[PDB]
Amino acid sequence: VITNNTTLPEESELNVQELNLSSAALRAGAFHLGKQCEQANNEFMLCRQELDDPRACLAEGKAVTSCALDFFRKVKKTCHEEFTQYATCLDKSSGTMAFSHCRKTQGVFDKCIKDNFDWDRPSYGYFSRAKVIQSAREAPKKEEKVSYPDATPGLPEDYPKPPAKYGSRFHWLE
Amino acid sequence: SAVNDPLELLTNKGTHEPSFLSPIWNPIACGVAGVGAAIFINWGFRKPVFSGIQKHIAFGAIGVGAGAYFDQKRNEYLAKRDAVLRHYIELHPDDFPVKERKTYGQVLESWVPVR
Amino acid sequence: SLTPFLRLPLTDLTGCLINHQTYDKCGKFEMKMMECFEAYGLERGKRECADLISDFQECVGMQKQLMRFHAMRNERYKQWLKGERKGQEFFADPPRVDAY
Amino acid sequence: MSLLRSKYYDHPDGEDAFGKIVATNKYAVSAGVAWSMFDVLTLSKPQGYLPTLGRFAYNTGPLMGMATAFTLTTLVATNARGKDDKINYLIGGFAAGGVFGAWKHNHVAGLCAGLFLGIAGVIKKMSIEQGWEFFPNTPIKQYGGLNIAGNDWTIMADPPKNWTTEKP
Amino acid sequence: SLLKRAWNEIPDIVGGSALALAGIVMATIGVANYYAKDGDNRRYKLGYVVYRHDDPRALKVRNDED
Amino acid sequence: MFNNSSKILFITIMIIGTLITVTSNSWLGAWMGLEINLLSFIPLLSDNNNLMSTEASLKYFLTQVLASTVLLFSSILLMLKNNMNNEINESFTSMIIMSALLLKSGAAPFHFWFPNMMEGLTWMNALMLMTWQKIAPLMLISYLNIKYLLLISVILSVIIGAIGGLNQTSLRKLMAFSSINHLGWMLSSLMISESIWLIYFFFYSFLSFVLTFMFNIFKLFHLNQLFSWFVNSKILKFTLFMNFLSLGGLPPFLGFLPKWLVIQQLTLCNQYFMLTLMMMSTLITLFFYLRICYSAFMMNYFENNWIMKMNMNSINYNMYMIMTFFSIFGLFLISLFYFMF
Amino acid sequence: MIMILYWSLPMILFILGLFCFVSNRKHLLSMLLSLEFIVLMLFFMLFIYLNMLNYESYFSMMFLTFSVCEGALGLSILVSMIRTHGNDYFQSFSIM
Amino acid sequence: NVPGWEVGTWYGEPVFKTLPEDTLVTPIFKEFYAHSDWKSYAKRAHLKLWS
Amino acid sequence: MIQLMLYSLIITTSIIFLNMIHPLALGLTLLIQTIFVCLLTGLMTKSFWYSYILFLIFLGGMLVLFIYVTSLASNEMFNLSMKLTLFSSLILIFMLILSFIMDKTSSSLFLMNNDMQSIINMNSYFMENSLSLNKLYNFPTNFITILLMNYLLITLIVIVKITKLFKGPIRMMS
Ligand SMILES: CCCCCCCCCCCCCC
Repeated sequence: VITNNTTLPEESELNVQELNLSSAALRAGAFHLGKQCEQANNEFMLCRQELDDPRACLAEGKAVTSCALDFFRKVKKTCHEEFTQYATCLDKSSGTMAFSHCRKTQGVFDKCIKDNFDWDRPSYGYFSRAKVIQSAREAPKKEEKVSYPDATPGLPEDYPKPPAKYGSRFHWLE
Repeated sequence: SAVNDPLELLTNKGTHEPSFLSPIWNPIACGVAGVGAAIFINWGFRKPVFSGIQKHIAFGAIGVGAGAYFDQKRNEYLAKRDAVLRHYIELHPDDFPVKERKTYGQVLESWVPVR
Repeated sequence: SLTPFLRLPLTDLTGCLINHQTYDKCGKFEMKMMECFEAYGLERGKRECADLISDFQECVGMQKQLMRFHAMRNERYKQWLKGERKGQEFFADPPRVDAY
Repeated sequence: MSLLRSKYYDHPDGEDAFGKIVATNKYAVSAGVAWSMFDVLTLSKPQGYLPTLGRFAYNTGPLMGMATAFTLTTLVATNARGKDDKINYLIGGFAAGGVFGAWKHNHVAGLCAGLFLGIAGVIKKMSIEQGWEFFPNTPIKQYGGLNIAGNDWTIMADPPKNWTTEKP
Repeated sequence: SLLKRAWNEIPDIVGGSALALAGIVMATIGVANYYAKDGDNRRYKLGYVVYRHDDPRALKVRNDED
Repeated sequence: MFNNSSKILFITIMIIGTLITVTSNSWLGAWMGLEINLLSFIPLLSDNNNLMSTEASLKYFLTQVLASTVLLFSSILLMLKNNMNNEINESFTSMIIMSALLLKSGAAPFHFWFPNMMEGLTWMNALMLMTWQKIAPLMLISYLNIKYLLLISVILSVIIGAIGGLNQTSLRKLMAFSSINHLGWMLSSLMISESIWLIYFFFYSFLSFVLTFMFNIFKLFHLNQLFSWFVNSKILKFTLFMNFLSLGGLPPFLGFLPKWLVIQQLTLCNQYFMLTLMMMSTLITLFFYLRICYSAFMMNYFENNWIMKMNMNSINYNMYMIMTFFSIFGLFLISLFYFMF
Repeated sequence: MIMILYWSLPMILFILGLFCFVSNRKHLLSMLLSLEFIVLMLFFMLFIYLNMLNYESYFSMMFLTFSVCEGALGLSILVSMIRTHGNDYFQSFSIM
Repeated sequence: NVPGWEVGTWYGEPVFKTLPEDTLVTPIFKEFYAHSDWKSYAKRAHLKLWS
Repeated sequence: MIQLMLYSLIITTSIIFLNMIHPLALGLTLLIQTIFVCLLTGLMTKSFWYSYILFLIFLGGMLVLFIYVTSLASNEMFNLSMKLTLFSSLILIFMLILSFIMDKTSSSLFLMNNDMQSIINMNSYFMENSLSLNKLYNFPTNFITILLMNYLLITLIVIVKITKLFKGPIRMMS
């Protein structure tokens, strides 16, 4: 629940420009996007895992959206029509937009990317591996073990055990 | 002792000498029970009472061994029980405090006369 | 949780049947309650873990949250029946579907 | 939160009337409905909608007569003399026995039941003035013998715990 | 003796038993091949996992070629 | 058990299911253990050459399946409201769990299936029904701290199991009504001390396990079969019939000891009225025990003439007379025991 | 109210199934069908409990297995009635 | 208009205890759509069940 | 709206099931009951697996029960009653009217669907029945599965023992 004591970011902070591209336009050029935004995505997702609070990593989300917007401006300035043809092929070629259905326009788009920015396409499993980075922010401390100074105590094994006085003391037995 | 300390009440000082039957009563009673059980078996099968003495000797040995083993287990059980009681008294000294001993010269009970 | 009476090796399979530790949002709270249920015991844990029991209870049972939601929904319909809330402005602005 | 949610000893005896009537008739209702629920299905089945309610009334209403007569007799005997005692409960038990005799058309049942309920009344009055309870909450509740921590026989290994007894 | 009777009267049971024994041998070979290398640490991981450099899971990350 | 190794398999799965039930730290594991125990105990108690054993198996099946479904229902409700395995404060769903457990155990007023089904059984399956099948519901009652419902069950069980056993002259239904009366002493000990309940259950199962062997060997399914039972010495029948005075709680026999430890633990825990109500109950149980004891205490009987030799098993009658000695002279082992400290 | 708006319904349907199980019917197989209905409503209530929790719905097949073995036990008891009687009338069985 | 109501608490009783004072727990799906019609709830929740 | 309709249909079929003497009326009523219960159970889980499993279970069970209908109580009279039809029709139209005039946000189930789970849940993006059915074959509870295999084998041994095949076929007045 959200109460008055919990702080929230204001409406002026969350009113920035967001990526409004469709799914086929995001899937086209998706492999070239992460080679340019590897640092922002990994930092944002690492601090989103451990911090687990949407108020934290807001500036990391701003950096992720700014990197994606800068990459899409760089795609838009040079050979926008090849990206349009690749996104149209990926939209219209299959239900699930698989890259294996049409690869000729993918080759033309990768040729234009290599001719313009000298960027190569990564392999098919570059982003699905475990990614290790060095983070600028410090790691959050591991929780200390809970302390219980008044626990339920038992008889310790080093306690002395003399024989019982008067035996069982229960109905004449000793 | 002018006070009744529970620590002094529970600590075995060693002035209680055990009886003559104290280490030996359980094995001889269990051996008598085993011999009587074998006698009762021989009586119900219409044998002579002292016919099969192999059963008598085996039942007596089983009884003496079980009596000695469970008497030892009883002794460590009672030792651990008094250790638990002593440790619980030292763990909470406020609920079991030292009480001053109060003689009959400071007590006015109500005597009950017949007439 | 309950206790095993006359516990044997046969309770080792049974003990991990239903618990909140497998990828649940509540289980850490449950783990904390189990911590004092290992420390204080099952009987002292009913009295000395009243804060940790209730957090897990309204975390997985969602009792207080759903009573809050049904008080928020009933007050709006009560204002509509009493005439304070107009029928055109009866519902507020909807959230985005990409939210939550 | 009503007059039905009242007890017999919420007030001193003789001070209140209607709460005592409602409470003692509530135990009479519970006993009569329970006995008639284990009666009309099990032995002497009425096989009708109306004789089932007739057997319900037959097993319920005389218990209301018992409860009302005992409570009114105890109230009259408490309001008559200044002191409260046991023989008020004894004569209330005799009044309930007379109600039993009016039920069963047998004077001998009425007396014997009057003596038994008078003995029950004087024992209950001894309970309420001496302070002891018939069914108390149990002070000593053994959940096991000695070494209940020490007889954990499990084959799986314990992972290290997240709690310590050490102060920070 | 009993193999000829089973191979004469119920030959599909004998062929299925041969197929099941081959499957048990291939399951043993597959488990031994999976646990001979670091099979628990798979090359491609489900979800988006990020490890810090001081994490003990960081140096276990493979660097193979696709 | 008898005549098949698959019955030994059914006993093995019976022990496995009951020990799965009582060791469960959740109600669902206890429920599935009760399912395993029910699965194990349907085929024993079924015999196609007996017309009434199948009806007894059907009565047991319907009673246990109704009681197991109510038990799972209220368990699911307890998990729905108070999300842990137990309940912090007692409520009505704990009473539904306790009532569904009391239908399994056979206590009053849910007792009615128990002696009506025991007429259809043999003696060994009767002994498995009223000793081992009362392990799993009675040990699950211990997790519930309810006093009024348990007290009503105790009072009703000791009243009915004493009164109800007077009418039947058949030994199986009489011993079933005796097991109902001894169930009330177990449930009265269940809310003061679990160890004292275990001791009363062990000695009650010991006395049941020695009284079954006298009836299983010689096939004594009726009261007058005891009067016609041939022994080669009347002093032997006089000694063999002392186990009913043991089960009646008469000192100095062995069965005075578990009743006595229940009475001692009840008076230490400040219960006196229901203890007095259980004093008047066990006199009636001793009264219908004495109608069996008419068959050996008068020392001479007008007996049937044609039978001349009595026959018994070797190992069964050998194991019977070990425990008959300990059911009479068992109070000499009062110094050996160390549970009660 | 919260117990009334959510999961109060299968308690009522389980009570109706219990009343169908114990009603005076001529045949045992109607009681077996009422057992199948109370298996269905216990499945509903157990499924509500196992779906408040995220990934603990694997238990919902075990209850199905123990319930099917209950139904198989009832069906084999219905076979064993024919080994002794000629019928499945509940009036035809021994009341004592 | 409700006198006993406080924002974010059930009549003054806090929903979550043993937590830091500035933490944020994720609210339930019903409180997120507590100010909306059934069309938004069926728009979000009934995605898989319709197609 | 569909959930409240399934509520009304389950209530009406439960009223019908409590009132039917004939075993085939109970069989058809529990057919439509298990259809409606299978759809309702599906609404609560992210995936639709256990509804399918429960439908295979409750169609494998009553397939046998019809053979026992035709072998025992094959000849029994159906009795249609106008009171039950009028009661079921009036209660059904009343609950459809009451469900139409009800707010469906308050009457909806609080159990989380596959789309009611938030976007940040990375466990929701996997295959839909993987993590739900995982613990059947994982290390802490494989032994319960072992116990279920042995329990089903013991069940089959019990069925073979108490249904003696060599005593002959079963019918009325055998
Ligand atoms: C029939 C006689 C039985 C007893 C024989 C003697 C046993 C003595 C006690 C057991 C040994 C104790 C050693 C400390």
